[PDB]
Amino acid sequence: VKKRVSFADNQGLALTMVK
Amino acid sequence: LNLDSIIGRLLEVQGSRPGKNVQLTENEIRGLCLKSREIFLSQPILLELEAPLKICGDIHGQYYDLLRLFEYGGFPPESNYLFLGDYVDRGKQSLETICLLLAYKIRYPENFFLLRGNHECASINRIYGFYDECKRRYNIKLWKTFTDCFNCLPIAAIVDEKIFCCHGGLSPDLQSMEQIRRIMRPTDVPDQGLLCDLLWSDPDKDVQGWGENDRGVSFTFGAEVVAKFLHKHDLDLICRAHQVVEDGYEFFAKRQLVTLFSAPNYCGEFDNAGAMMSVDETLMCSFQILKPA
Ligand SMILES: [Mn+2]
Ligand SMILES: [Mn+2]
Repeated sequence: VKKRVSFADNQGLALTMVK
Repeated sequence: LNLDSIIGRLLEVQGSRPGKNVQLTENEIRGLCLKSREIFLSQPILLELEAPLKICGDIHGQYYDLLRLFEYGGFPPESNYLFLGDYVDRGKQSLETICLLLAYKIRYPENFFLLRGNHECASINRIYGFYDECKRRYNIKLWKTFTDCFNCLPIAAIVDEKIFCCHGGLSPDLQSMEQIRRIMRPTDVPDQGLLCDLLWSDPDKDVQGWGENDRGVSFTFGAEVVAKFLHKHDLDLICRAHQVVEDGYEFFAKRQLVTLFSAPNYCGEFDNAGAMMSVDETLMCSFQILKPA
């Protein structure tokens, strides 16, 4: 019912999109 | 309100050489300041929001960097957006910035939300350049209308009962969320108290409890303050802006808090980058960073 805040860097995916 | 025409003329300078302005009719803008003001007063002062959305920090009149943001993250309503105050001042194009935001707000009032910053206040934007910009390009009374619109801005938001978003940070007077909801609008920013600290306070690596803020206003707070506040209200993250950061994002207290700044080369006196936290529906947060050469 209540979701949790999970970082992409924390969960195995790149954190940053460059442009 | 002839809205789609206004938004169209505001995006007409995309791709042009930066620095070119957009001057709307004095009445058109005053319409934005009324139609948006009504929408603010209807929606809650403490915004209950649902992911997915994108969160952006200080803009500070840097209008062509703001256009680069939307050009990157998608023009609404392709994405949802939450903004953390500091729309005006410092930059040369505050009027182009604030108008395009207020227009989108009216355009998609359920998929576009603007939060108040410490510069969305007469006594502040009188000093730092939004007042001189209104007097020059238009007149004084339009600035007073802007002020009457800023007074009714929402203060904070909560993304799915887990992420807490305000411009500055925490206040020692804030023990329950009802203290926020009970605040009435329109309202000026008092020099002290809860509402002031939400837009002025700063996270401090060096102090643990509370400490004096070098701004001469509000307080600092430490990594201990963030751990107790997230626990008591069953929260995972605090999202804020208000301070420049090198990468555009900067974590604090073991990724418990994040500082966002969406203005690259902040008033031409920094090498900083602009960032933007993309949050999918599952509350998974990855950043998109703007950067010059
Ligand atoms: Mn600020
Ligand atoms: Mn600021």
